[PDB]
Amino acid sequence: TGRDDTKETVYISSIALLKMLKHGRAGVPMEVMGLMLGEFVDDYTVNVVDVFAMPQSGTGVSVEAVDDVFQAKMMDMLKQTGRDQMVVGWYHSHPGFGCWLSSVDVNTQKSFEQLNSRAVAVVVDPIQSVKGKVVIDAFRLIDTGALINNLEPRQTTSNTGLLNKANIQALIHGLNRHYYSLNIDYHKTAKETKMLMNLHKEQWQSGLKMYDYEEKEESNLAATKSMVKIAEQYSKRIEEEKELTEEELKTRYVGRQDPKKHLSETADETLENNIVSVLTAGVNSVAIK
Amino acid sequence: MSLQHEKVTIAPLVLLSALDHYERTQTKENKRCVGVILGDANSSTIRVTNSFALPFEEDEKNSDVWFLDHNYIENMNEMCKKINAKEKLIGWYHSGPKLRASDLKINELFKKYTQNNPLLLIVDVKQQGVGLPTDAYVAIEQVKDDGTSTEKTFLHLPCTIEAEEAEEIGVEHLLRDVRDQAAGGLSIRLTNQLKSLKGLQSKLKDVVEYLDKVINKELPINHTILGKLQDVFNLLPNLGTPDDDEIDVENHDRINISNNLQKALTVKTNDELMVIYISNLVRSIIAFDD
Amino acid sequence: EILVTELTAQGYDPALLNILSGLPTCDYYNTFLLNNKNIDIGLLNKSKSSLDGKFSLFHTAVSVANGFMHAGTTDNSFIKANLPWLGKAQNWAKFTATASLGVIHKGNLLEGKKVMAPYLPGSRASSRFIKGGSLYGLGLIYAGFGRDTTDYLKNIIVENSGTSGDEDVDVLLHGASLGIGLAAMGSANIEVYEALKEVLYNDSATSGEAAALGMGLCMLGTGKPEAIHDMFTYSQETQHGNITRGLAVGLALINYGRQELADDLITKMLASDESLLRYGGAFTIALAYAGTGNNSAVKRLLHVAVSDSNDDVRRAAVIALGFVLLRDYTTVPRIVQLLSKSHNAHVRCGTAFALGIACAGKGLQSAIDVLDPLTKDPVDFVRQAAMIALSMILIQQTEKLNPQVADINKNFLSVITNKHQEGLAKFGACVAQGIMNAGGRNVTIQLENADTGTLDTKSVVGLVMFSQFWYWFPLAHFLSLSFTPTTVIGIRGSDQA
Amino acid sequence: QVFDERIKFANQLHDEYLVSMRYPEDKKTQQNEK
Repeated sequence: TGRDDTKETVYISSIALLKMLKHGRAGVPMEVMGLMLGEFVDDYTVNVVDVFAMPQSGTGVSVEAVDDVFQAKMMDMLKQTGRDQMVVGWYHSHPGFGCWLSSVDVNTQKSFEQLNSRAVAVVVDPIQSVKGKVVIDAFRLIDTGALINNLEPRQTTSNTGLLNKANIQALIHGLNRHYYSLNIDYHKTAKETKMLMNLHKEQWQSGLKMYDYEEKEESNLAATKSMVKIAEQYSKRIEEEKELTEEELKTRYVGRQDPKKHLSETADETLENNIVSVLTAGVNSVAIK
Repeated sequence: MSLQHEKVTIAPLVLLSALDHYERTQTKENKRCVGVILGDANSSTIRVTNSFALPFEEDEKNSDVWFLDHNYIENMNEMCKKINAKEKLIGWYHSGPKLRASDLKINELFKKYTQNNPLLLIVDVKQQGVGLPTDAYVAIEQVKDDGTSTEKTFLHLPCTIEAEEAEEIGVEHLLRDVRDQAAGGLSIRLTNQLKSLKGLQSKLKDVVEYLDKVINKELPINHTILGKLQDVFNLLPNLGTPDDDEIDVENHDRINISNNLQKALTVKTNDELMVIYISNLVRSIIAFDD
Repeated sequence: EILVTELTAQGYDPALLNILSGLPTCDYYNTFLLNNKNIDIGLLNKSKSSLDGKFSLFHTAVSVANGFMHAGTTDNSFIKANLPWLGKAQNWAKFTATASLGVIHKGNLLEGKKVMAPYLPGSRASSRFIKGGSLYGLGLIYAGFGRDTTDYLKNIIVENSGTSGDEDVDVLLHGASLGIGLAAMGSANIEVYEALKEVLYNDSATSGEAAALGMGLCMLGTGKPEAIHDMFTYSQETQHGNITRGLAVGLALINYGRQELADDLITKMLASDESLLRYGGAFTIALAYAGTGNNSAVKRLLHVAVSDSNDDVRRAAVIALGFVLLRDYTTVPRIVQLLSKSHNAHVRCGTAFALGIACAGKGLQSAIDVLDPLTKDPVDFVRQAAMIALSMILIQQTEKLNPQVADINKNFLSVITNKHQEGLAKFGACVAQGIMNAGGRNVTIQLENADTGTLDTKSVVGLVMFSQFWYWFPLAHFLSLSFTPTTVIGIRGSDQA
Repeated sequence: QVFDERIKFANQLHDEYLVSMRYPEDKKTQQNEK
């Protein structure tokens, strides 16, 4: 009777990830969902290798919008190219709400939880991934008898400490009384690192192209006028600056917003702009000539 | 069928999707994986969002014999709309390492699907190149002015990227390198300069042996390359012009601003010289008292 | 192992040759600890109240902590007091608890089997964690003395290496493999290397990580090429992170003390695309040049750390420094003052470990001061390391011999008392508390002996295994090999009393 | 030609600033006065 529940972590590959993000953004604010194709290995590795949508439904997250019916169609299509694997759970998109599981999401998850004990549920916020961050969390329900027995400590075996939440109060109400969340790591290859990085062709055309100088004259013009104003703000501060506690001087004789540092900043950021202009210029004189 | 073609922008997802698809069919070791390629077309820039594998067999003694499951594709397209109902057929990817002469016959079969002339997107699976490790071609049928009949032949389209907000941030999210092939600090752009100079050196050298090979390897007189080669010579720089003198007078200008900006820094650093000395002056008294 | 044979054919008295095996020598140390040990039974109660046996992380801390305190004599006071508390845990925490018995009953060779026998297979079938974790704990008792024991444990492994095992068998075989590492340490048994090579080839998930570790412990300081080749390649064969990691850090043990003939390996491991092989490559430098402050070794470790953006790797490279600079522990606080200055958590974690290992002997006021705000940092993983490092540094000094000993002791206690802190912090103070009181305050860590001014092999081996505790808790028990008892034992040279 | 020279003249004063600024600082911080 019973199978143990312990810390896992869901490795979402780059390939997989980009499809959830792309699909979710387009279809939002309507919830899009679909199943996740992958592998289960060892008991700390949920490996999600590929994903694909299940048709967009107005009912949102539901066993009605998945069905074994549509999934069998999708499977036979993947089967013939020999890319079929084993289904590791399901994903869904909240329309702008943080990652937690609803009562209906949990009930979808319970249908799957009978079928594989390690099956995971993944909330994507593709409308929170307009940041630098990517907001996606995965959860897994803990059995009815165990929560009552307080086997919450059981769930913290086989990690060394990496816990950090991105939400509380909706996240933290479901977490104590239903589910235990899993952390997500991201997997890449070294080929992918180059593709991700290059969003330009200007890495062998950046020594033979640059900006026109009319804009450089706009920027250099603006820079000098500014440094005169900041030099006055900076002279005003150093009327004194021998009275103890830096902070008090900055309020009284305005040194707020650190004009000393501010003038330095404008000097650095324009000084680098010109070194580029030169490096493109000199490459042209000597290569061509 | 539209001829509407200028460029190819490529989602990062495509490159990666096709890299795995090649190794999971397990048509590799000089055996090709050929799949369908999905995206928007009927616009100048062909916008490639996604790709899928197709069951494919490659006779390696004869690349002019292959297996393609025509039925399957129709099945697959219905599933592509679920994902995104702007995905329609736009071509098929090839897994490199480059263009072949067995590709025209494969291209034929892909005309029963696409409303645009079938794209051939070479996804290099080894990552060779000095830009994006993709070439793009499209098959266009055109008369030849040399005296021979109408051929179907592959003209290159440039390779480029553009990306969705979700995809672009995901890229950075996965990635963790600070990148010497894009701009950044001064040192980072110094790496880009040296490379660009060497990039001109590598490519100009390639034209020298290509002109020689037409008359010493008996490649044919291809008028389309050489007309562009002539327009390089017309737009090429000169010397001793008042245009080239104005450049020198602009060198004076910008360096002077840099000169003054440098001198401006030095003022600031000499004040921090002086502040620390005020910090030194206090520390003298404390040393005496103890 | 070979020297005694030569002396046998010179002709000697059999007394000397027992002493060279070391069995008498263990007995003399046993007696010192039986008589003079002073343990804190109110502390045993206090940890028990603060940290729960039904809370699996909390139960690990208390099991480890008491075991180090009670170490060096077979005393059953921990078992009887906490007789209902031990059973409440399960999974690998209850595995840790069974092997903490063998930390307390370390040594006592004649009686080693007697105190472990209610746990050992043949009358244990109730739990698979007990069955395997008693064999691990039996390995600690007989570590470096277990030549006969090697045979007995080997029957069990050969049985299980022809199978892929049940989950009953995997846990059982797990602790057999760490244990036989200990018993057959520094023996150069190619019989054992072959024995464990069969387990690696099963691809069993937790049994294979353990197999790799056990191979490294037996073949310590051999620099054998066959063994090196197999483990390094099996990393690519698997996708398991646990297993891949187990080979990487065991390869460090194998190249102990050859220094630039460990170089070919370092090149392979550092150039590897894998992060795990970079994690282990750092440890290969550490053991190879251990106890020698050569400029070259330390240079490479410093560079690897800053320039990488792999969290596991940054931590490992900085820990490795400490081993290389045991020779001159005067310099460590100045060199790693830099690294604690950089406010990255993993980096700060390895820096506390660098201070702790390097300076584990005589106390330094500075070493203490640099660690002190690192018990205050917001990241809780630094807080764990900082207090454990202070406990390694001041192991049995008096509070009239440096008055910071009593203060720092209360600082660990204060975190535990508090229940408003994080469990990571209460875990850090409690494990550190047992290290601080270790031996009953009779032993100290002897990195380099002053008896001849020479490096100690046992002290180095325990500490590198101990730094894996963050990735597998059972391995904490290896710190017992870094405890070497400090006493003058006078002996009558005519019948040995 | 001229602007180049002034720029290098500035660079030289920067360097002298660096070595001198920290050497007396270093004596005080080492020295006990606490």
